[PDB]
Amino acid sequence: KTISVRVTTMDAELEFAIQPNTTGKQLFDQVVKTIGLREVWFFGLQYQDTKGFSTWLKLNKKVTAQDVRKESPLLFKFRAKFYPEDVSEELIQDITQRLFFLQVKEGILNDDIYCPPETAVLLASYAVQSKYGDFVHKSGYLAGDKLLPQRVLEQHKLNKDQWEERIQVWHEEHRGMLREDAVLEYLKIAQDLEMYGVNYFSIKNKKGSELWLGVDALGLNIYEQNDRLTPKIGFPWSEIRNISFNDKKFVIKPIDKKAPDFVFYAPRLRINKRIRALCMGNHELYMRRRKPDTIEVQQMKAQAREEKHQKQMERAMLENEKKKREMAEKEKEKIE
Repeated sequence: KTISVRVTTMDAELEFAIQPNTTGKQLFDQVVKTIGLREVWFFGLQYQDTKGFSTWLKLNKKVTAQDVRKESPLLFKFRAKFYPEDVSEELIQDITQRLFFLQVKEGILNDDIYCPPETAVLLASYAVQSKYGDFVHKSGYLAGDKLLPQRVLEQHKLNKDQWEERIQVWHEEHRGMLREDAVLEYLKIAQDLEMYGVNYFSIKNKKGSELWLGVDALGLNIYEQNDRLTPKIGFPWSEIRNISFNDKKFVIKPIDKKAPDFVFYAPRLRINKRIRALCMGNHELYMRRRKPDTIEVQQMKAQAREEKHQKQMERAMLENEKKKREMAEKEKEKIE
């Protein structure tokens, strides 16, 4: 009757049972409802199709109707398909910031997002303040954690302990900072990386030259094969009139009627379709951002501002009572 389904978020292993007629939308809604997520626009469910490829689940189509790998349970990954332009301004809920922080942290540690050594150490200390809190405390406490990318550890011949000492220094500066604030500070720094939130695809021009295509929140970018940090030519969403898609081929059409069209090719149709989905999705988010916030969004932001300010003042009063009780304790004891 039912199909057992596993849905792994960055920090949850959710088990569900779908009906044979369950749509991807029904499954998605249950996932976000269970984790208590409102900002769904950035997210989607990934799966390995029977051919071995990473695929986004189509929500307006039965889960059973797609090329879901024939295993028990069905394995899906809940992850962020789209990135914001600014984490501070667009990642309102703590659940959203934590799920983006863990996915970005994963990408940094796997060498997928280039991060320089000094920045990697700074990032690691924020991950530490979030896990370990304030910090007697502990010695060799960071030995069992994955804290830096492998190219950082490779390039720098620092023994394991020297890295933890270098991060421990940064971790002691952080003392006082909330776990929630460490998560936002990680995202603030991580979002300035060149590879952050960029979807790379291997393309060829009309000549047949091998290039890279980046699809990000602010537009499109063309990279040389030997360099994915610096785009050779960039296309902001504000300058793209449209992108024409036709079987492995895509044409970036400019808003400047004097500017030329740009023709590129995907090696397979799977890749071209993937490009179109991320182009359409990112430009729609971009469109939303140019138009002022929904009253729903303005209120959600105000709600979060009220909650954070209440927590800040609640903590400021506990600290003030510590000084008052201590002050009275000394005022009484002086007597004799």
